[PDB]
Amino acid sequence: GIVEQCCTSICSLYQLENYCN
Amino acid sequence: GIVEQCCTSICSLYQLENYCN
Amino acid sequence: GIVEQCCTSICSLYQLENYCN
Amino acid sequence: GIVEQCCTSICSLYQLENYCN
Amino acid sequence: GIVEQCCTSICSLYQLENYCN
Amino acid sequence: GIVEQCCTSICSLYQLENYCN
Amino acid sequence: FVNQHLCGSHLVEALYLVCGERGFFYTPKT
Amino acid sequence: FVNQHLCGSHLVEALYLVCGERGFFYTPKT
Amino acid sequence: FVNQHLCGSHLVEALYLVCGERGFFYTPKT
Amino acid sequence: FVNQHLCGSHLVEALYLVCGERGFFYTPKT
Amino acid sequence: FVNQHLCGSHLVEALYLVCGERGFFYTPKT
Amino acid sequence: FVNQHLCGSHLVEALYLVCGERGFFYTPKT
Ligand SMILES: [Cl-]
Ligand SMILES: [Cl-]
Ligand SMILES: [Zn+2]
Ligand SMILES: [Zn+2]
Repeated sequence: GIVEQCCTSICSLYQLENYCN
Repeated sequence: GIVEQCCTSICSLYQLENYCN
Repeated sequence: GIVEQCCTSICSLYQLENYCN
Repeated sequence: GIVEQCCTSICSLYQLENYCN
Repeated sequence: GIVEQCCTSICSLYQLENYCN
Repeated sequence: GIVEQCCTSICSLYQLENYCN
Repeated sequence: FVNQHLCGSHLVEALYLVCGERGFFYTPKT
Repeated sequence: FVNQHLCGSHLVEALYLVCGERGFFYTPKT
Repeated sequence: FVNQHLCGSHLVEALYLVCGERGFFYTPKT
Repeated sequence: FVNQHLCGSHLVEALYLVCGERGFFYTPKT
Repeated sequence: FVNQHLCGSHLVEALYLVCGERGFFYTPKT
Repeated sequence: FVNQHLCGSHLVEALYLVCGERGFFYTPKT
């Protein structure tokens, strides 16, 4: 999930928008 | 300036990106 | 809602715990 | 102390209350 | 006290250093 | 730079002042 | 625990500490 | 913008930044 | 609630959260 | 992304997230 | 160093940076 | 004061603390 995408790996601000409601 | 605008009104991440190196 | 209550008045960690997954 | 209990190991919010005045 | 002064007026890091252990 | 001085190594608050404008 | 007065990012920090690995939903009005 | 490692509190602060008023979910187990 | 690793700034933010007005001590050498 | 209302340290946190490794300049008035 | 205007959690963050390993006491009124 | 490791967000929070109104630059590539 997010942890894997953004913490373990790296992610963009645009990728973070994936987790908005 | 940006510092003041973000606090007294609002600002976007796009505006913030102008202050990157 | 919770977001608003915590900021405009007060809220407890117990109330916050309701928003956990 | 706290570092060992909560950082090196893991601790609960209730354990953190141990360090309140 | 310090907590109140820093928030209602201003305080220096020098004043803060008095609260170290 | 700063990362090397303060993150990789350790630095003082006075050293951090080096990066003020 | 004590009662809290939390605005903006500080609410999210509290949710994080409270929920930890369980995660949480942040749901502001409008 | 950039790609960085964002973990724990820092990850949720970032979600708050990007989503704001929309709200978000932090679901580390998923 | 949950058990997590809380270190440095994050540990003191957590103490602030839990203790608030009561105050607290952060004594890492002890 | 949403618009932001950022004072004090919270502006610096946003700059950090936005710029990452590129770095940034923090330049308040007077 | 400059003078500071610090409320809530931001005071605790400053104490942490100022004191580091020495630790500190956070002692608000009432 | 003390010498500690300050990295990422924590490093820029520290710069904000020490520099304030003077402003600062965070230039990790330099
Ligand atoms: Cl960290
Ligand atoms: Cl604030
Ligand atoms: Zn951190
Ligand atoms: Zn704040």
